[PDB]
Amino acid sequence: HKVYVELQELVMDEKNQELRWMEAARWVQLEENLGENGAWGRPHLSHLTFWSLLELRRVFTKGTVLLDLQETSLAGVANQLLDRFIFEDQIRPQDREELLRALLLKHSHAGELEALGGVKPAVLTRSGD
Amino acid sequence: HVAAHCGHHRVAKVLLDKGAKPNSRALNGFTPLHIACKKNHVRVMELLLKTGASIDAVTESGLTPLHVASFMGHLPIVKNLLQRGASPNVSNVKVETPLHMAARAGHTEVAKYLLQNKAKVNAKAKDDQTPLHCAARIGHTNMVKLLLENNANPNLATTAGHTPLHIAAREGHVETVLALLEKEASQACMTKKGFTPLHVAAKYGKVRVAELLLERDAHPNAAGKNGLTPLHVAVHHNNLDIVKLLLPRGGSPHSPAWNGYTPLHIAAKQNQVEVARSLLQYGGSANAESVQGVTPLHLAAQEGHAEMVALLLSKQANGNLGNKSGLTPLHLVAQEGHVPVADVLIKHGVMVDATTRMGYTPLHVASHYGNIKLVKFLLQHQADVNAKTKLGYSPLHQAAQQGHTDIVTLLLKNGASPNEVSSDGTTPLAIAKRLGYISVTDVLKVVTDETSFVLHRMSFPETVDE
Repeated sequence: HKVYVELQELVMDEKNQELRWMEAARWVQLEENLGENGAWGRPHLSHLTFWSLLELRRVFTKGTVLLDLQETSLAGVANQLLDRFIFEDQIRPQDREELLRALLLKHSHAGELEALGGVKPAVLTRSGD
Repeated sequence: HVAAHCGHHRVAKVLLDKGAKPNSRALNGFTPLHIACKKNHVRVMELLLKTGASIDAVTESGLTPLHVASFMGHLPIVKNLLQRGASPNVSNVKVETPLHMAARAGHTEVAKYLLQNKAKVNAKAKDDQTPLHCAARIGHTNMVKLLLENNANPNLATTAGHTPLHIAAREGHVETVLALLEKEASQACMTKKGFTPLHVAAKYGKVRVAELLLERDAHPNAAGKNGLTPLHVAVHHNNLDIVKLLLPRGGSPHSPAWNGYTPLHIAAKQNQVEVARSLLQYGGSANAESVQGVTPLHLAAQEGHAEMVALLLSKQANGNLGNKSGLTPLHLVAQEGHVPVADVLIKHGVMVDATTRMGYTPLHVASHYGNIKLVKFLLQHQADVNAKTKLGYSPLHQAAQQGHTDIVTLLLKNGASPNEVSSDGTTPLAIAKRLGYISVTDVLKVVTDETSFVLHRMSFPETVDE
């Protein structure tokens, strides 16, 4: 009846140059977000943006959909989905070795970040840096 | 005894009716009934029992004739002895029934015959081994199914914590595990040491059973008292063929032990190639904090093998990372004195004059080690020869406390000042003297100027704990 939705992005730490997964917000009937402090703001209604809606529709018209797959863990689903993206020719096969690393990193929560020092957005390259 | 060993009932009749004693025993403690039970003579056994040789009897080893008949594989002797009055419930000097003594070899028909009459298959041996435990070491398939006919539980385990699943994986009989799967043995079977069914497969390299273990949909995440996973036990004694397939089978990427130990640095410690490649693909981070704070990069650099300095570049990490002590990769390289690794590292762009938390530099540390090579290389790296510690200690004081006159001479030759007083008032000469090092004192005292003060604290570099 009421569900929980989580969102994680690929960012870098102020401690050392690296890449890792950090959550950004949480959804139980409302949006809750956190800043650089590591503290979550008071829940509120979520407000969308124009380009967000346009590109969600655009990519969803041409999105691969896999329903009721028999797996047990993220690694297997990742392998199967990248095989699916190869299958429908959505990505080149010479990309999989990086993409596989891209989706296999430590998914850590807010409590370590104060020891980590904070994160900022960064972009993947072809090299892996 | 010789009549029952050579199978002659004709002279046995004469020896009985003329005069004899069935109770007479040899050095083993064996009755003639025992010998007849061993050598499968039936008419001699019938004559002896018609005389009145006792069914119950104790050899000096501790066996019974039922135990001998079970261990020798003789069907008609078992038939006659169990018809004419016997007890399967009997204990030896090690508590063992003839069911345990039969399932030690797996004679099928004696097992059916003993099970037909009243014998408790749910039983404990001397170490409390069920007959499933002794049957697991055989590799015999339908012998298991006959015990499961009288529903011996796989829940039952010995004192040591071993289960019939544990012994079946120990000996590695795969069809035995196929028979066991339908019996639904739990996958939470944990000994006192915390072992899993995956752990013995990781140790002994019995790996065909991995698909069998996933037939019941095994979960790799499993930690005992020491928090160890099948991957840590697999890397401790490497059988890589299982791990390469476990990694797509939902492997645990960054699980630490109770020591906070990741598989990365234990993989590096015993140098090998393919493990690093697989962990890298599956997300292995060499920056994980231990309880000390040491990273897999640092523990890899302590051993400093040839191929590690190649692969570690692909991994992205802080080139020099301090510990609680402040130990930087350079520190470890100086500790082990690996010139190759130190070279690779300098090429990577590490800090030449890195200092510890107390104020020790890689020169100080190298002088304590006494490695002249670790001082020439460092000279090439341009590390200052007069770096003083936070307590006034210089590479001279340090070479004097270590007693490495060679290193002290190499430092002095390269312009190192010998007249630097530490926070305790002792120069390199003062030290060399107080330590009774003469070979060193000869050079140091002349190079050093008169001691800054009239006056014994030494100087040892920090090191990571076990």
